[PDB]
Amino acid sequence: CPRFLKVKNWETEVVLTDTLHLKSTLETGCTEYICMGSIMHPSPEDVATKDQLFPLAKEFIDQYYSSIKRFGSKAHMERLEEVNKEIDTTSTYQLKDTELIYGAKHAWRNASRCVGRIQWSKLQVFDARDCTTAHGMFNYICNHVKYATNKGNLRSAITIFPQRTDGKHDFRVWNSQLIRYAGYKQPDGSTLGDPANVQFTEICIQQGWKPPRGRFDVLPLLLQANGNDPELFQIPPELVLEVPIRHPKFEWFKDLGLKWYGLPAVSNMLLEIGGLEFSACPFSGWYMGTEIGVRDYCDNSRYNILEEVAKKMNLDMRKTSSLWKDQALVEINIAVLYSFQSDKVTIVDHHSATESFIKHMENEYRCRGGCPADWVWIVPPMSGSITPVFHQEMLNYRLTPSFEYQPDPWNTHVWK
Amino acid sequence: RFLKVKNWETEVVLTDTLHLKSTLETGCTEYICMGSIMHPSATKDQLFPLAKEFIDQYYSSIKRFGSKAHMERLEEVNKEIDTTSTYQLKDTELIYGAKHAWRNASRCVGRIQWSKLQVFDARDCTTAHGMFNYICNHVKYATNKGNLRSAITIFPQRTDGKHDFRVWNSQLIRYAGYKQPDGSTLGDPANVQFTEICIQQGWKPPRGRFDVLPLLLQANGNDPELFQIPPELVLEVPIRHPKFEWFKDLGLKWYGLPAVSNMLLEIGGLEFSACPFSGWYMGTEIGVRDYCDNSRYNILEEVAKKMNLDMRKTSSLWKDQALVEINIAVLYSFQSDKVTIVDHHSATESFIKHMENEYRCRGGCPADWVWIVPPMSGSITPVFHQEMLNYRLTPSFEYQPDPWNTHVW
Ligand code: HEM
Ligand code: HEM
Ligand SMILES: CCc1cc(CNC)cc(OCc2ccc3ccc(N)nc3c2)c1
Ligand SMILES: CCc1cc(CNC)cc(OCc2ccc3ccc(N)nc3c2)c1
Ligand SMILES: C[C@H](O)[C@H](O)[C@H]1CNc2nc(N)[nH]c(=O)c2N1
Ligand SMILES: C[C@H](O)[C@H](O)[C@H]1CNc2nc(N)[nH]c(=O)c2N1
Ligand SMILES: [Zn+2]
Repeated sequence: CPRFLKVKNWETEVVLTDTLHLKSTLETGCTEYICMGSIMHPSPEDVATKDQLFPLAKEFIDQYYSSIKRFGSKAHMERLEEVNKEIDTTSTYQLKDTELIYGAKHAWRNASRCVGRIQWSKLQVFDARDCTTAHGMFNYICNHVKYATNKGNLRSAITIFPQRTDGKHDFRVWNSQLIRYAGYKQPDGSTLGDPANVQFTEICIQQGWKPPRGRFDVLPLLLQANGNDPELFQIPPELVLEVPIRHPKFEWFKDLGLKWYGLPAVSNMLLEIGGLEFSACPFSGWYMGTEIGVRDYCDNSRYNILEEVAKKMNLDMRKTSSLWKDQALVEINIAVLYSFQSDKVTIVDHHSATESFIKHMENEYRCRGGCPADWVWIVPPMSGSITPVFHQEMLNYRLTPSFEYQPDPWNTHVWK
Repeated sequence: RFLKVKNWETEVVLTDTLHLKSTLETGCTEYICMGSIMHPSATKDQLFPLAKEFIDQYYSSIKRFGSKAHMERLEEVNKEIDTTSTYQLKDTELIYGAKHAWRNASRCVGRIQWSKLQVFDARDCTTAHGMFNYICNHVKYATNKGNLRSAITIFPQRTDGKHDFRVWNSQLIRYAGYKQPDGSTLGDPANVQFTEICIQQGWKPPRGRFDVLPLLLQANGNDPELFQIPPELVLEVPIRHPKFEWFKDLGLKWYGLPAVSNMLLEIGGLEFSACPFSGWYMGTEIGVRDYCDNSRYNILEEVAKKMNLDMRKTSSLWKDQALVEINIAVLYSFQSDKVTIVDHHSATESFIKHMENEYRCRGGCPADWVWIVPPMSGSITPVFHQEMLNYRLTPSFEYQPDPWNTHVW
């Protein structure tokens, strides 16, 4: 690799130099002969060995004391030694509260696919490593939801449960997000609610959940503690902020009966810190409008409302080149933004978000020597080229600590 | 190893074997992806193997791989490189190579058309007057009174590098751009530099919003020369809107024929520094990028004003609304004037079908998601949800430096 990699913005001519890539840790999937930049997941029940864990821990510890300007200090060398003794006698080790907080914040700072990272340092970290039961997990998650929601003034947060040990005692949240709507396949092949969540719903129903079988039913939490069978809990409905979707100009838009929930809370990723694995680490921010307005609502295999909206807009839907789809899409996204703002629930539009991300990325290049970014994900799902990120060259690479994908728990769980 | 790509909307999974045949680098490494970098990073000795590879895949394409004809061709090519340090492509080879440069263009969403390409062989050309003749004929043929036909014109190959043929225009047809005293730009800001060179070389500029630039043509490494395309060969479309009657009062128009003239065609180790090619427009090329890029004609604000939209807050999505209307106008204008054009829904749709074709008949299809996905309405087109492998096959179209940066007068 070269020491200096340069990226250009083609709209502003601004050029930035990246050195942070030298710190890259794992593989991207690309080679010199092929690029897998548009593959969603470019790639066993066993855990890190002693010898594998030593250098990963030391790497993170080094980076931590380096961040607080105490590199090579007595406390640094002592912490190294303590960590080394712990690994050597227990095959694992425990993070200090400060190290945990630093690690969580940096996994977010390092998330190449996140357009919201200007916020990374303002993450509230809830330490749930004392948790031992699913009831306890439920307590922590509820407290998380209430804090994060803040009566609509959303605050970003992460709750972190005990790290993996032997891989047979994992903590998992089986939900893909803390709050999602149920999806139900009908005998006639149609889907009620959210087609994205049909499989998870069927699992909940199997596990005992009695479904309301409506259009927007909040799923229960399915929580696994210490590798035991997962348990169902209903989130107190008052903890679940929702926004009915209406439109500034089209009075009929409310008649569509759409709503969405305020808190986006991904709960199925793995947080890796210093070689330690936190398989349950629900985190939440707030929405960019297109997440709801374009993807959740207008994806074909989601709520797929474009046609019904375009019909009420009395658009000519017979030719594609009338751009009836594009026209309808804009009005839906206007509605989503308008309804959140009206209800004073935090949300950010794709223009503001991408403009803040360019400012963030620049600052990162200046103060950090780079900012990994996944263009394929950073560019919004509509209006791409009228946002500043479209024209921005980016380098993608993996820094640690990081959020990682992990397989769905029902696929691996040994049922007791 | 065999690689799979998945469409997350349809769950269709295709298997790539074709990438195994690439040899050119993409710019990525195992540790760092550069998929969003616009431009990443001969001798007798080097030339023959490149030639061999091309001849090999040519005779393979006509199911005569290892034939007496094939062997004699290799030998003929070896002898020729020996006695001349280069070689000449057969007419068949030229046409094959040009179609496959298009076929291999990872960033082109229009490649379902790849084998319908009219190839004009201009390798006998010697002077800029000759290039001008060939280019007028190309333009006339490709334009076809609005029923556009894909075409490429191939001028003589690079020899010593001191004698290149170059079309200095980035496209055969483009509008001039002018740096104004007050500081602003009249016409196309993308072409301000090129416009200045034409003016400096003697072109008398109308100084309008849509002045068609002259051809600036360089033959055999000599100073480039100026030519006016006969106006009757330049097909243009006034942009109007099917609902907004005031839209025509914006005085917008564009040309029908998109004809990229600054790329380099490489075939079997040979480099064709002048190879203007044309097809037809996808509406967003004009309606989104040409018209609404901040650094281009930049008309979003004017349109939104006429639509009387609230422009005080960005969350009103006034930009997004205006953008769709401009693109409705562009498609509607071309279609009313019967000038070939494709919308991004239909084009991306075709491209998915084309991928399936290619995976089936060829074992893959190199594709650059960053370029294939349209500059608006990404996820409501099928390509958004389509995983793509990008890799570099040859024959190819490559970037090359602008010749004023290189030329000695
Ligand atoms: C605070 C406001 C935030 C905004 C506006 C935001 C925005 C986004 C958006 C729009 C995406 C793409 C979503 C998609 O297309 O599915 C994303 C991805 C992501 N974000 Fe953020 N985010 C925020 C907070 C956070 C926080 C607090 C974390 C972690 C602590 C985080 C970590 C991630 C990760 C790991 C991804 C990629 C996940 C994947 O690859 O599937 N984000 N973000
Ligand atoms: C026939 C109808 C065609 C359509 C609808 C079409 C469409 C497109 C579009 C929309 C782009 C992106 C351009 C941009 O964003 O600036 C593109 C790129 C490209 N096309 Fe096609 N195209 C067509 C024909 C052709 C032909 C005839 C050739 C060559 C023989 C060709 C070769 C290329 C190449 C090399 C690029 C990428 C240029 C670069 O990397 O900068 N295309 N095409
Ligand atoms: C593969 C698992 C997956 C798929 C998808 C598909 N997106 C439509 C999204 C995934 O995560 C998406 C994500 C992650 C973190 C976020 C934080 C804040 C926010 N507003 N949105 C987020 C959205 C994960
Ligand atoms: C990187 C150099 C470059 C930049 C840009 C900027 N796009 C707005 C476009 C470039 O080529 C753009 C191109 C090439 C071939 C085409 C063939 C047919 C067609 N309709 N459009 C094309 C468009 C090259
Ligand atoms: C930075 C980025 O690579 C650059 O802006 C690209 C993005 N995608 C594109 N896609 C197309 N079709 N055409 C372009 O010019 C670009 N520009
Ligand atoms: C095939 C492609 O990688 C996939 O559809 C990606 C494209 N870009 C995306 N970008 C974001 N922000 N979110 C997504 O889910 C996706 N999906
Ligand atoms: Zn790559």
